Amino acid sequence: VLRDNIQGITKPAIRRLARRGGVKRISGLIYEETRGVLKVFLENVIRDAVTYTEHAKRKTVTAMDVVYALKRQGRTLYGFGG
Amino acid sequence: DNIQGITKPAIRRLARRGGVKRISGLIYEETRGVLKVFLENVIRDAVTYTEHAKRKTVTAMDVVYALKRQGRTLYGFGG
Amino acid sequence: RKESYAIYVYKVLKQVHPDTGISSKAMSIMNSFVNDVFERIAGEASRLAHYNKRSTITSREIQTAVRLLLPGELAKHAVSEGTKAVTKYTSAK
Amino acid sequence: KTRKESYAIYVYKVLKQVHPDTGISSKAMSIMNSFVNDVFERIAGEASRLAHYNKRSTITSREIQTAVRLLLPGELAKHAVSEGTKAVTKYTSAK
Amino acid sequence: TVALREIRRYQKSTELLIRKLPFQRLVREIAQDFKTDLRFQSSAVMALQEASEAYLVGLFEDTNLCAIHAKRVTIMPKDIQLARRIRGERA
Amino acid sequence: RYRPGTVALREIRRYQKSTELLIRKLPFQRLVREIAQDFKTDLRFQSSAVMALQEASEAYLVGLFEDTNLCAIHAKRVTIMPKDIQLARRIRGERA
Amino acid sequence: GSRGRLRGGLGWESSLRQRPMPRLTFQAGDPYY
Amino acid sequence: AKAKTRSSRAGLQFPVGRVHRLLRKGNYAERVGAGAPVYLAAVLEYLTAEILELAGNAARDNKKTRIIPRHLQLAVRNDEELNKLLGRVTIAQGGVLPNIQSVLLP
Amino acid sequence: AKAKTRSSRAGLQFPVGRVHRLLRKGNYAERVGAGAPVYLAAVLEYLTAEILELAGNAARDNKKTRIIPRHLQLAVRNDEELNKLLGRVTIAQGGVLPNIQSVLLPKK
DNA sequence: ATCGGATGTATATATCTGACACGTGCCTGGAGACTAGGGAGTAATCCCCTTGGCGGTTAAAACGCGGGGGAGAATCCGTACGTGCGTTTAAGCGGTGCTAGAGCTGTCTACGACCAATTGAGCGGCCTCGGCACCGGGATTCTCGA
DNA sequence: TCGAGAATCCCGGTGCCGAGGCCGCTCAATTGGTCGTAGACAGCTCTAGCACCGCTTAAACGCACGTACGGATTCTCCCCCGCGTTTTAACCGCCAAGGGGATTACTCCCTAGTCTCCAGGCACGTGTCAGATATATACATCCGAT
Repeated sequence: VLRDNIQGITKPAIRRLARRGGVKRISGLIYEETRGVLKVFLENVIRDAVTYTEHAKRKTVTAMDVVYALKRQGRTLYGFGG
Repeated sequence: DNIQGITKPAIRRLARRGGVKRISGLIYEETRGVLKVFLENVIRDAVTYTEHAKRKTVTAMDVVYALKRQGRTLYGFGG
Repeated sequence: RKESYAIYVYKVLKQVHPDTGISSKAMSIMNSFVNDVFERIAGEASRLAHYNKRSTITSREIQTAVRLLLPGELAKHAVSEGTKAVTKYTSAK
Repeated sequence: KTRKESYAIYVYKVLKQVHPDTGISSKAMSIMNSFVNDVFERIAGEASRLAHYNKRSTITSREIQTAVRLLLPGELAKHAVSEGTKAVTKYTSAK
Repeated sequence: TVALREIRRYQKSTELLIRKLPFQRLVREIAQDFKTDLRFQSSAVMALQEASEAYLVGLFEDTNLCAIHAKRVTIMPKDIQLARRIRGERA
Repeated sequence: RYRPGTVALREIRRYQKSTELLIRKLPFQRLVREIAQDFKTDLRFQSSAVMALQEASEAYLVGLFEDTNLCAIHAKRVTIMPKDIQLARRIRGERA
Repeated sequence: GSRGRLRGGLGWESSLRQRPMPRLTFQAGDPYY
Repeated sequence: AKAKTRSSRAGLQFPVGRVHRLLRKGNYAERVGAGAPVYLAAVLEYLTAEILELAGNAARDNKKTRIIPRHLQLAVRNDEELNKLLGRVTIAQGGVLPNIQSVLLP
Repeated sequence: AKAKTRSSRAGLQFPVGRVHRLLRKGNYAERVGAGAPVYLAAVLEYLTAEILELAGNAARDNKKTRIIPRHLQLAVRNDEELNKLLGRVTIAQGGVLPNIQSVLLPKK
């Protein structure tokens, strides 16, 4: 139903994210690494969130599921309840 | 003194177990500083746990709990 | 009905900065912070009580948990504030 | 001379099941005792938090199953879920 | 020069840096790979985005430190992998 | 006479094969007592407490040296320097 | 399937995972020029 | 008359009865003392006041009379004690601290 | 009377009754179901069997008939998932895995 | 080191809107008053295990010397990255419509807490034999100069 | 490539001390039965998540030029390694004293429960002003020509 959406994370967006981090010069191979790293991070968090959702016998993923999934892994997030 | 009892050959052996081949001459002072900071951090919590229980003796379980609460769980002394 | 710490945070803000407001997003951040610290301290106090085979959480467990969690000068000032509150509370009734 | 409990005899039974001609020392058994205690506490705490999130007051096999899924890595989680389900099915048909 | 100007400009502000709709599509794809016929609250996707940008920015700071240690100004994949290994995410 | 670096590799293998403790026990015990002197005076220690502290310290230092070695190699060197320790502790999440 | 060969009437062979994944080690300064 | 709150006797702003209820209903221990909710509420109020006045200073240096998440981020990340306490916490819409490494400057 | 243990009904080796008591006294929830201790004991037994099987293999490799903590460390650290589960755990008297970076080793 | 000078930056004022701050019901959660029972403080006793000392052995630590190989600089080459311009694309905003499905209320049973009687499982104490540690002699195997 | 020679591996012999069983015996788990309420389930409502269409305009994309940064090579010198001598303090065995850690029996006071009552703190409305945006201007800054 959906495919190659990882190419929707464009090169200028990665450049902006690097600039906020203070990076002055960037190689040409960074973009593939960044896409892989982001995909792995998203997989872990989304798996935890869907487990939390399916325990409550719901069908929509709520913000609290994401908040709990992030808290569980040591990525505590403020500003969406909790 | 008593931080100079962590001799140069001992630090050299600890580096060898970690897979190091060549050691600069200024490593030993840094290692002593790092070790002292780590020990103060753990011993403060161990003594806090001791004082809460109205004891004057530091037991193994105080050390185990103090290490556990810093995310450094240790197996072998827990019983 | 859903409860929060909003009005107490606003009262403290009017105490320290008499002419400053706060937006709603920052109020949500502050509410989350208060809940987080509450859970941390209460859990550590529960662990202390279970270690020594007791069945009650007293102000002494809370004091020790505060000394275990908060770093540096924060622990000292928080201990002073809490001790003052407890002695004032026992003074009246 | 006061009763203190540990998981030694059960660990030894499992060991005789897996390797019929192998022993174990005192310190290794101490390590194993600590490991079992640690894992028990992790799973039980996660189940407690799960029950409190959804506003329940009971810990069931469902809570333990979800906590096992959350805690253990993938293939370990799959096999552990299989073992627990098999054990509960076998228990609930026996009197 | 323009690089330093961009650094200052993006370190002074607080908006998000990735377009929302492609990120939403990627999130839906991964969740599809986990469970079929799922729905999302909008704030769930917003929380996922906030966490993801925070993670990537901190990782890039670590990468910059690693590159400067090796006497370079260009960040390379080897720096990212070293930072992730020392952080403990890889091994 | 062996060439420089051979006995280093022999010692690496030998100390990665064994499981004993590498710091002398008595100086470590004295250091622990002197450090604990500040927080509370006239304390007592169970022997197993000091052994636990020693085990934790050895493990911490060995892992730190592994990260330091990686940082040193990354800069195209084989000699470890204090700045490698500093970088490892900063990225690991301890310097700041 | 040759990991464990006893559990009651059954064995510990069908239960334990047969191909566990070995842990891979990071190598810095890859000598791959 | 006969309606003086427990917070009023303790001289606090945070609620003592509510914290006592949360301690009692949170499954922390079998019994809860009398000074525990008081002491906890005092500590929480102290921490809140500390962070709020730092944030208000950050707001006046920006010539604004309201506090936004960026101000909370700036207050927390500039202080070492609070940065140790909240070292693994993300604040939404907060950004980062303006820092550039010295080898990058011309 | 005392007829049959619960671990015999579930076909386990770990104690179902002791786990039930430990759950009921650990301040985890107000009530505890009937299948929770069974499920938990099964999981604990599975994990123990896994670790002990790997450690017994490591001990047999060294011409020994008795497991010591070194064998436990060798078993845990040589497995991806077990090393991920015990990633922040120290095993006393365990040592490290032998490994040397390839750059340091001489070639040819 | 010193000027054009073109560009991007921090300086006013106008206006306009939506979010914050305050004011009113009300209802449910907290305070007052009182009773009952067990958790915890306290004194007393036992004895274990921690601190301290002494003498001998010997292995580890400290010191000096020589040399080699590894860190550091200095120089040169080329190619990959940054900057800017013109063209193509798709995100974002506004509006319309349509259900899934979350959230709540009312019933009812099946399931877990609880208590008393019964009894076998697991823990502490005592013995013993075999697995492992240590030592000595003999084949292999790896470094290294020539 | 090849032999000194130093280090590593293998076999056999001796002994000791801790892992594995055996046996009492208490106390925690099992049986059986009672009772009360926590979830499961069914129905109902109405919110918000999903799908589609249209338009605009800012961001993404492709390409060309040139420079500055990464990498490779070479040279020097100094500092760390390997090895032999001399010194020192750690380790071990033995002995002796006493300070706290456990354990037990008593006693009381601090904390659950139970009713009753009343006010604090959520929802719901509503007004006005702080902050954003536009518009024009002044001043720093950076690059090229000297």
